[PDB]
Amino acid sequence: SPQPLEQIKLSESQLSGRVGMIEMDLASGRTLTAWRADERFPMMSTFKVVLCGAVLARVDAGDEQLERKIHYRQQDLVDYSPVSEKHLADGMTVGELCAAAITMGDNSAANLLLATVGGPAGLTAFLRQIGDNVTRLDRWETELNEALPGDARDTTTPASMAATLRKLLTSQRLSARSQRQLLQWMVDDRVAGPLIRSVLPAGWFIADKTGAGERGARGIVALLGPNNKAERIVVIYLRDTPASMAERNQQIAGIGAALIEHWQR
Ligand SMILES: OC[C@H]1O[C@H](O[C@H]2[C@H](O)[C@@H](O)[C@H](OCCCCCCC3CCCCC3)O[C@@H]2CO)[C@H](O)[C@@H](O)[C@@H]1O
Repeated sequence: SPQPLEQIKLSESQLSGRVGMIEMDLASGRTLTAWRADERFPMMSTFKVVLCGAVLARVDAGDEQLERKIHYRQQDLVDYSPVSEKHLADGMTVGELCAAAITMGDNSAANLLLATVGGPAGLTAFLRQIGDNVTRLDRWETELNEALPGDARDTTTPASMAATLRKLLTSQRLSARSQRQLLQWMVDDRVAGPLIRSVLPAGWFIADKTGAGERGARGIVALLGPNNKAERIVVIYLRDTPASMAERNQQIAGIGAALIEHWQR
């Protein structure tokens, strides 16, 4: 594979869409690769990591408990609820809801959690509180995945998302246990985690959260690194491309291949 930046460019050429990408050292925040890093892209389900970061903040403050069991109704369910639809009779704990939202892509679990933090407005306020003055959530699942051209709703920028993720995972804004919990949820992703490992060379660490929307919108926020270490944050978003999901997945994997082959930068 070619250099990272050259591969990213080839991806836009082949997809006819915009690609947004940031490669950042997790420990220090050093930005290695930045492409359309200040441009807006729909977050799609990747917003779920920020969501649970807000939940953990409430837990740290004593305003929430991951153990708290929430009982919900069938009418509360939205499209794609693989875990939540199985607990209409017994409910789910707040912690279980975050695990379902992040590791299984459960949309109803996400909406239930979003309510607890003040909805889209409440989460956006949380982002402003941690210094992210760009990212914004305006809608709920699944409407937030609409990805209309020129629509600023439910968007982030590669730079903002990378910085925010780093803040949640390492800045001590969240307690030690909470930072460890958020990290483990990403490590446990069952939607794309296993698939990615199946194609990663031995020795490479992966933790992630993916998303998919309309008009080709696709994205992934992850931790990646050799020697089984979460060395860098890699954020890649795609938008406005008519390409098949397979090819969009292939292009993102291709950018990853370029990083892997040319890691020392
Ligand atoms: O010399 C480097 C490596 O070259 C290949 O590895 C290939 C691998 O066979 C392929 O499956 C993958 O595709 C990409 C797999 C990663 C896809 C997800 C990447 C994510 C990471 C988080 C942010 C978004 C992208 O590319 C690599 C690099 O050429 C060899 O198989 C391996 O023995 C060797 O160590």
